[PDB]
Amino acid sequence: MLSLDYNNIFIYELLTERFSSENPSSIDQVVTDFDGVTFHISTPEEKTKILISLSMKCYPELVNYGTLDLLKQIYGAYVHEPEMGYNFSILIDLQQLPATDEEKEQLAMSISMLKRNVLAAPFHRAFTKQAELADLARKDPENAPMLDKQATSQELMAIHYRDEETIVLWPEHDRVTVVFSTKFREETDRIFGKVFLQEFVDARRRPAIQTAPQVLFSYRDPPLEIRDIQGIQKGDDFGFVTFVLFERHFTPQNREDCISHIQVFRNTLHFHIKASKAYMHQRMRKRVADFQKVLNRAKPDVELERKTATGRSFVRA
Amino acid sequence: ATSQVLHILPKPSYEHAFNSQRTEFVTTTATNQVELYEQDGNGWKHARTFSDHDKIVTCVDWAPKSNRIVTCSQDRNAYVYEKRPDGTWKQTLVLLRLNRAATFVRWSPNEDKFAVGSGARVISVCYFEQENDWWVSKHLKRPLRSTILSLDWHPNNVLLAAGCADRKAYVLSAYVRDVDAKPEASVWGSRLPFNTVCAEYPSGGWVHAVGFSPSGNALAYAGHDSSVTIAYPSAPEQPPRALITVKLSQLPLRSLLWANESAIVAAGYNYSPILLQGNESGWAHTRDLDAGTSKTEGPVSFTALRSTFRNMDLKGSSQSISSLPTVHQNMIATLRPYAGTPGNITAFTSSGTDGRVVLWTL
Repeated sequence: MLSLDYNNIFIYELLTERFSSENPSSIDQVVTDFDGVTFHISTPEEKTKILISLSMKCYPELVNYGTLDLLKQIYGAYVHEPEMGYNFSILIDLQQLPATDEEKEQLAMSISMLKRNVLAAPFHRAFTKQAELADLARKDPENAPMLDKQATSQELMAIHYRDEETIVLWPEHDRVTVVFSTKFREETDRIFGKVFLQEFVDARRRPAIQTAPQVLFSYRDPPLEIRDIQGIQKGDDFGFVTFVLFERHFTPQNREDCISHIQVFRNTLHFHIKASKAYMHQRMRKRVADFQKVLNRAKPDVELERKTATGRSFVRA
Repeated sequence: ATSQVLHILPKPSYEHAFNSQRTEFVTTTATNQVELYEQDGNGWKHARTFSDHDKIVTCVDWAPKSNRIVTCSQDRNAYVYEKRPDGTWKQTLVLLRLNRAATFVRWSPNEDKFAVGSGARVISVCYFEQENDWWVSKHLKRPLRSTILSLDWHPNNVLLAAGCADRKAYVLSAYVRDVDAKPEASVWGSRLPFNTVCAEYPSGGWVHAVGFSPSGNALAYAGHDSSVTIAYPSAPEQPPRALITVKLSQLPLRSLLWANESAIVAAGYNYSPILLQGNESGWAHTRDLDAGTSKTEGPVSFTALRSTFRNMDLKGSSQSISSLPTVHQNMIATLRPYAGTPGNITAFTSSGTDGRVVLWTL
């Protein structure tokens, strides 16, 4: 696979099986996801009632960012009071699901896609702010730079979802710039990530893919706007990949795909580093075989009599 | 010179030995078996094998006078073989009482006794007691220090040149009462009791082989530093008159044979024998008897075509494999006389890890 999936496959399959089934069964399984997020599935009250919980270390910051309302108008009346040890909880009963199959399938997909659904609140807020500044600047072109600066100052938003990762996003009259504070431990991971990040920068440059958002990466130094932001170390070992999303990159027909893509970026990079390790393994063995071919000299020709198959010559003559 | 390849053994042979009439010869192989071969018109054919031993057979030697074969192997036991009147051979174990693997055996020129080299710090000398029909071994352990790599008798039947692996050449008196009479006074010495230190000489490596001159008044030994030293004794407890050392530019030598009273032929890991001409004044390499750097429209058979595809598939070249110039393909084992009166040798055989038994015609 080349592109990482955008939701939890186990939740999707479980929901599909339990919706299409006729005899439900009690289940209690806790499932982990990428980036430390953990999901818990249980049926404590009724065999036909399923409760799903979300765990995330940065969730209170999401609440500060205004994610409760987004979750509410995303998931309707399904909202349920959170369970112990978890952040967001949902309770679903199979007796009230829509009869039509496509509604059930889309509900299962939406529930399985809870990760980005809860993580996309800052992106939606940034898009709304970008629209506001766009219309305000269209009201008077001469009033752009000062409102742009005040938006870079006040609306500068940030989040820490991993302890070596950070998203810094802020809107403007025409763009929503985002900064990733990438850093890889596990030395060999950082070793391969250096090459991966270098090649990832070049990509955009090539005229072949100029339609993509502009990338900006420079290790050992952060951009001008985030040196004063708390949490950003003074370039200890952290890279900083910056994507500039213009108006065309979040057109009303392409917002969700862009959000999911920009969210999954880092996990894609990690998984593909591992895939590159496997690629080495296979090539390296594949032509150490050629070295063995080179060695197979220095063996005088000899003759084996039959050695027919799964046995020893199967005959005395 | 000129050489003819007698046979192509399927496996490496560290030793060989021909009978007195030069009719059939015995040879060793990698495993515990000992092989016999007899002439088949213009070639040689298999005769019989000996599986008496248990571990790798090290050395085999043929007595020409009595037509007997002795075999010392890694299993620390020695077997003596004598042909029965009907034609078969009778095995006979010899209790060497060794503690490690034997390495090299030789018959005395009178064939009454045979000495056995060993890695157990010692050398075993065995004779036959007709009154008991027994073989008894005596240990030579006074001056010896390391593994025995070679043996060499003396025409007086009493002195025994031992090539040890401690970078020192050894000469000992193997005289024993009830078997050999008193020997004449020799330049090596006169008073020769059993196990006496006749002489000791140094070297630049392991003494692969030793050898007395046909006149019996000299020793020639070769270390692992590709140097052959010719010793000329003067008197007991007296330094030799001249210790001539010739240093070569090839691989280390293995075995030494005396072509005549003033010529030595020796071969080693150089895949070729050499010749030394000289006298008491000095010696020098004379000639490379193996021709030196010789570097020696038609349907294709099925076997050749199949070989070409097999080489192409397993390989990336599909070209001639070795085309090595020298007659031998691996290290040579030893050189032994073939014919001629003592001091007059024109033919001598040789064996190697490639299994070739190449006769050399001077």
